[PDB]
This record gives sequence, structure tokens and C-alpha cells, in this order.
Amino acid sequence: LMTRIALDPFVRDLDGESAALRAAGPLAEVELPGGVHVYAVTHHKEARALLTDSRVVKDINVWNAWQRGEIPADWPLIGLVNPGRSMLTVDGPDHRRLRTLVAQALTVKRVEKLRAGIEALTNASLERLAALPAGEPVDLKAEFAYPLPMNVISELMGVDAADHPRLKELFEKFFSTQTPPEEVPQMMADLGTLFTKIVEEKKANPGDDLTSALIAASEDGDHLTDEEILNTLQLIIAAGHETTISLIVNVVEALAIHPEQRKKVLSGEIPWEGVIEETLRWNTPTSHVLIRFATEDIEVGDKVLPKGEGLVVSFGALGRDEEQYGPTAGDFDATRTPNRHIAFGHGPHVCPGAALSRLEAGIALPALYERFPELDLAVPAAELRNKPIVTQNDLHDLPVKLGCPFG
Ligand code: HEM
Ligand SMILES: C[C@]12CC[C@H]3[C@@H](CCC4=CC(=O)CC[C@@]43C)[C@@H]1CC[C@@H]2O
Repeated sequence: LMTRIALDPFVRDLDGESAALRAAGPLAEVELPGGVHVYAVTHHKEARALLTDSRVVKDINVWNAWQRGEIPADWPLIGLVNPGRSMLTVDGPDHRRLRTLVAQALTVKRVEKLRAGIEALTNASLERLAALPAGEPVDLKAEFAYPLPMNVISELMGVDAADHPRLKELFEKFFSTQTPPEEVPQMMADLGTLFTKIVEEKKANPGDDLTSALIAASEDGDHLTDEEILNTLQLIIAAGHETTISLIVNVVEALAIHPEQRKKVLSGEIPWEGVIEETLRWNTPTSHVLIRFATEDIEVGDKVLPKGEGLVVSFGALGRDEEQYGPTAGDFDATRTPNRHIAFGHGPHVCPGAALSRLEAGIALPALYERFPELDLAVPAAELRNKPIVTQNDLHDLPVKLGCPFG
């Protein structure tokens, strides 16, 4: 086993961390912030295997370190490691019960119906740009990427829009490695009190949206506790806004660095669905997914994940496995045709909202470059920088000069 790798909480060099984990694969020793030792799978072939192995589980009571009360309650990463009972944290027969009404609501068919809505919100956001003074840089993150998927997923769950500025300011702190440990459990307090408030707004006045579809259904021949709903709602609002925002940003960043490919994208030669997929492989929004545990020793290539130890899937590292995609695994090629990446997961927990975000991004990007065909970065590509979020590949801002609307 190669030298232990300590995930930098300031994300000063993601591309090199990823390469190191690549080198230390298939299974690498890793240290999470606060000195917590866990292992990490960093190869494509082997990550598929562990994700479909029933010996690898989400029950934290299987974690040696947690049995032995070694994980501070004040830990910054506790939010991710132990978020409570939901689809995310259980397995096998118990899992299917919490997933099913959510997996049905986000199929290609049942999400096609939201398109009208997404075109609406995009075509608006575009109006608000250009409404800004031309010539002067704009943060494409704050003005376009952030609000769009939030609005969407708010609509989907029927969340009141007057809680947006408050939800923004809370998720900011949840993800930051530089949020002060004494501040943790009044942030989590207020998330809980925020989500409980709007769940009761829904019981009082049930709408057609998915929050209410969970409420009515539980009462008859299937499951769903008062807590399981509340936890399953946080999961859907968090996962479904964070990741997709980053996808959009990252697509825009990729086309900037690769302008020959951008030229062909804008002309139609390369279809947009190939750019979005390649961006997911090459520069996934989710660098690391937290937390599984071996029920017993598992062979992993020529190493062993010892029974009781934590496991991380390093999607960022494995997104450029040359064993999987050949010698060009390190480069953005939007035409890379057979492209069976796992940015969305594998086995039982694989993303149920893949089709939603593929849809949001496949509407919003071509809309933006139809309106602003000259749009390029306002800063050199190397000055762009990751926010301090160890699991996520999030940029701080994306300043661009729009360059006059040919819409
Ligand atoms: C670019 C966008 C996205 C990426 C890269 C992404 C990635 C992932 C990954 C890797 C997982 C697996 C978690 C694990 O195996 O431990 C996952 C699970 C999940 N994602 Fe996504 N996701 C995206 C968008 C969304 C959206 C839009 C929604 C909801 C509308 C969503 C909801 C979920 C849920 C509910 C789970 C848990 C499913 C389960 O545990 O069975 N995600 N996502
Ligand atoms: C844990 C969590 C649900 C699961 C989310 C997590 C944000 C990070 C994230 C990104 C993914 O790619 C999968 C879903 C996860 C792992 C969310 C933060 C709050 C919410 O309860």
C-alpha cells in the first residue's frame, strides 16, 4: 500500500490529488479531514465491483472507528457520513421500499413533462443577463448556473421560493471544510427546522408536486415514516441542486479550455449530449462519495479492504482510468463515443435523477450559447479555483464576458 493521501480541505490541486489516487490504486489509503483514516477505490473496473458487492454496506454501525466512538460528534464531515435514515443509507430489501416512489417520478418519461418549465426558467435567466451592463464581467455561477437547478428542484418538491436566500446561506456552510466546528449543530438545527416547516406547509395544503406524492402513499399499503419523508426530502433538494450546478459550470469551463471542440459544438457537428457526458467523465461534479463499510475482508485487485474500515469512491480519480477509456483518458474529447462512465454511481444506489440533470443541462447550455455565441472566460483558465469542499468539484466563481446577444 502506497503512502497515505490526505485530502486537502482547500482543494488547491484536485487534478494532482486525482492523479495520485490513480497511482495508488486500485485501493488507496486515505485520510479525511480531522485525521480520520479510510480507504478509497480509484480504478474503474474495481469500483464497479465494490459498488455491486453485498459485503460493502452503508450501515455505519459496521464502521470499526464508529463502534469505538472515535468519530467526533462535532466532525465537519458528519453531515455526509451520518445524515439519518433515507434511501441513501440503507440496503437490499429495505432500500427498494424508500427508493421506489422517487425512482418512478424521475424516469425519462415522467421528467419530459418538466421541459416546458425548464425552458421557461432558462429563457427568463437569459433575459436577466443582457439586462446587466455589457462589457463588464459577470459571474456565470451566481447569475445563471446557481439559481436554475435550484428553482427546478424547488418546483419538483413544491418548496416555497421565499426560503431560497436562506437555503443558499445554509448549504454554503454545510459543505465548507472551513466552517467552524462549534457552528455545525445550529446550521444542522436550522436545516431540520427549515425542512420540517415546509413539510407541514404540504400536509396542510397538498399540491401535485413530489413532496405531497410521498405523504399520500405512505398511509396505504407501503411504508414511509414522518422522518423517512423528511430525510428523503433533504437528500433530493441537496443532491439535485449542488451537483447539476457544477456540471453546468464545468461544461462551460471545458469548452473554454478546448475552443476547437467548442467551435464544432456551437455549429452542431458535435451534438450537445456528448459534451455533457464527457464533462461528467473527465471532470465530474462529485470528486468523492462518502461512505461504505466492509462487512468482511474484501480482496481488491492485489490488496485487501479490511473488515470494518471505511470506503470512499473517488469518482474524480477514476473518471480518467486509462484501463477503461484508453490512452486518451486524460483529455476532454466530446466525441468519445463508447463512454460508459460511472459519474452517476453503480449498483443499487445509482442516481435516480440522472435523466433530470441530463435534461436541465441539455436545455440550459445550448440556450446560453444560442443567445451569447461569443461567451468566453473573463480570466485566464488557470486562475479559476475550487471552493474548499473536499467531496465536491465546485468552482468559486465563473467570470465571463458574454459578448453581445445574437438571439
Ligand atoms: C450531475 C448531476 C448528478 C451527479 C453527478 C450525481 C451523482 C450521484 C452519485 C455518484 C450517486 C451515488 C451515491 C452513492 O452511490 O453512494 C447519486 C445518488 C443519488 N442521486 Fe444523484 N447525481 C446527480 C444529480 C441528481 C439529481 C438531479 C437528483 C434528484 C433529482 C439526484 C438524486 C440522487 C439520489 C436521491 C441519490 C441516492 C439514490 C440511492 O441511494 O439509491 N442526483 N448521485
Ligand atoms: C447527504 C446529502 C444527501 C446525499 C448527497 C449529499 C451531497 C453530496 C452528494 C453528491 C452526490 O453525487 C450523491 C449525493 C450526495 C452524497 C447531501 C448533503 C445533505 C444531504 O442529506
